[PDB]
Amino acid sequence: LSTLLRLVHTDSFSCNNFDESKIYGSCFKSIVLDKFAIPNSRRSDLQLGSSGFLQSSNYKIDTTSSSCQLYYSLPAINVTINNYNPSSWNRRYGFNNFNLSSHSVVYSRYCFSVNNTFCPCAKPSFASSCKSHKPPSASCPIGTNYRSCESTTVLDHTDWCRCSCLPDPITAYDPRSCSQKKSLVGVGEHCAGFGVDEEKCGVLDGSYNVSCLCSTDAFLGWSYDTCVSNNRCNIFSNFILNGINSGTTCSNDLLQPNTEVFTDVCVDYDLYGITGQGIFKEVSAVYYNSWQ
Amino acid sequence: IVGGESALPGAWPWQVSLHVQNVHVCGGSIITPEWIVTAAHCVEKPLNNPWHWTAFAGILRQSFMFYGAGYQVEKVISHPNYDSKTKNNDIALMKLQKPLTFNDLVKPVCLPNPGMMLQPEQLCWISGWGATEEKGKTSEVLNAAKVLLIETQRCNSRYVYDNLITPAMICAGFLQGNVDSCQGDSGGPLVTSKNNIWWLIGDTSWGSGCAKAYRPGVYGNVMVFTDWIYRQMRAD
Amino acid sequence: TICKSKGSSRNESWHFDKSEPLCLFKKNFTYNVSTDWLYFHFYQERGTFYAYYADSGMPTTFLFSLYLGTLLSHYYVLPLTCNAISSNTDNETLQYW
Ligand SMILES: *[C@@H]1O[C@H](CO)[C@@H](O[C@@H]2O[C@H](CO)[C@@H](O)[C@H](O)[C@H]2NC(C)=O)[C@H](O)[C@H]1NC(C)=O
Ligand SMILES: *[C@@H]1O[C@H](CO)[C@@H](O)[C@H](O)[C@H]1NC(C)=O
Repeated sequence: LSTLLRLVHTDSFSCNNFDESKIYGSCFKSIVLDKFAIPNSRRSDLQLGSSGFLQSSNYKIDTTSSSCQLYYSLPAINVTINNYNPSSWNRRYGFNNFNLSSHSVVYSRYCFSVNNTFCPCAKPSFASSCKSHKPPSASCPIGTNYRSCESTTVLDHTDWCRCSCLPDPITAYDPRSCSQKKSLVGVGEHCAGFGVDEEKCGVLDGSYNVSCLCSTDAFLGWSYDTCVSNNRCNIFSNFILNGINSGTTCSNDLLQPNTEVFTDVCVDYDLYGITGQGIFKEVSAVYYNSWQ
Repeated sequence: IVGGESALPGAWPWQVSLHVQNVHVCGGSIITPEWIVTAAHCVEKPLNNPWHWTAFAGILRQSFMFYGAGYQVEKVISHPNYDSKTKNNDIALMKLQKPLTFNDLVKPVCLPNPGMMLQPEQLCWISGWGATEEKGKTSEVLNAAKVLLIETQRCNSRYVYDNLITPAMICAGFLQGNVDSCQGDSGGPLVTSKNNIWWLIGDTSWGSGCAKAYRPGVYGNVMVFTDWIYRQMRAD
Repeated sequence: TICKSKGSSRNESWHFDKSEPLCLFKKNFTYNVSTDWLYFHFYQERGTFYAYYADSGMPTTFLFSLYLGTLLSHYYVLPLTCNAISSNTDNETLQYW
């Protein structure tokens, strides 16, 4: 660990539920390393315990076990960020790459979880009989649940149709009437997916000949921010242990280094588990094999 | 009224029941023993007649409703600026022959003075004989509940009441639903607690559904018409 | 055990572990694939297990030692299931003495 902190420029290093001094001279059976970039605006949200966006939608650090945190830096001259959305249902209906800018990281602001029956599509026959505020309708693949839209009678209007998830899933008036529900990620998994605006998904007057594709503006709940500071990028890493004083993986710092030999001087040697005393003299040999 | 608790006797001593054809059809509110406030759309033709009506006061239950009630029903007064296709100025005044004697559980509500600085999200009470099912069947006891006043600029959103709210119209209830009025609550008194004094600021006009989401209540703004009410005081 | 080239009907499956358990010694060694024989020496002493191996007809060389603290009792050779070892197509035989 000393060589790791020396070679890689370490800005901060702490450990929760464990002592840093106890790491020197111990053996851990396994170590899990979770690393990701640090946003400049929301860096303070990386504290141990906070109701921030990073801990509630991107990655949460469990405090019920002994772990360690390391904030380090890296020269921003050769830093590239590969963005991806770990959402299945969002990518299924036509999600693509962000392609915003370089040296920028995207953090999710809201997380929504759905079951295996949701579809950002309304019923064509139901949406056709809506002369006022007709929602867009299209066809869904085999097996889903279309948008719940009902036509309610008014004083003079008889074609006023309402739907669910209005106006937006972030500020929905009735969350219980919408299919997608806001969920909080725990420890181990990723974000379920971004928000989906049903008003911007699909086309108008579709005779079951087009899938449910949402525009790029229909996805909400994320923000991009730069990560350049003093021509460098800050990266956070979390080391999770799996056992104390048990495991083949130990610390090499608490061992005996490989010193330099000395000729024509009486020296005490500890060569290959065999101890003794004597003088060393350099000579040319050819009878030494690989294992000998 | 859906999702409301039973009203104990001597709690809302201003519930006046208007019964036509020997059955209660609409409610009302009493401010003075000579005038009763009710809905104007329910008093239209051919029901716009001085006779064929009955006023009941102090009836804590529908079981006691039988032969024998208050004074005779006089002529009805409607706002000339009211319309049928467009809901506007839905206020009606009913006159009685004999004055309403103030009994033990009888207390008229006070008219709202022009200028009160009402809270935007203020808790108010709605009491009457409503329903708790699909359009209901009848109502045998008083049902009362509490609601909130939705903002005018928020209730007329493009998804609920786009261009369907007049300056003399307010919304009471919950946006999520499950608490609202239903069919049969014509003239439901909308009273609020301000400085330990109850004020009547709303009047049931119409609605969509019963205790449903995205469909708040609809009430009339009496404060605009209060002066017109005083006009009736200048008439009789 | 199955063969990589000219695979059999079934698949190689001798252990079921979702994750890698705690191992004590892991290395990789090389040998000449053109040889015709291979020699192995396995034994244990004072709870320490030694290994030796050789390619040609020569005395074996050191491979490794392992400390276990327990006396092992059984060894086994997994049969090879392949579509080429059969004498119908290649006339080859497996030998492990
Ligand atoms: C010893 O060599 C074998 C064969 O090259 C290695 O097994 C491969 O390991 C890689 C990485 O885990 C896998 O992607 C391959 O599928 C494995 N191939 C086979 C045939 O198993 C093994 O990892 C090497 N051992 C060490 C310690 O390096
Ligand atoms: C003895 O001394 C000489 C001269 O100082 C030196 O070169 C030599 O290495 C020494 N030998 C030992 C065994 O110390």
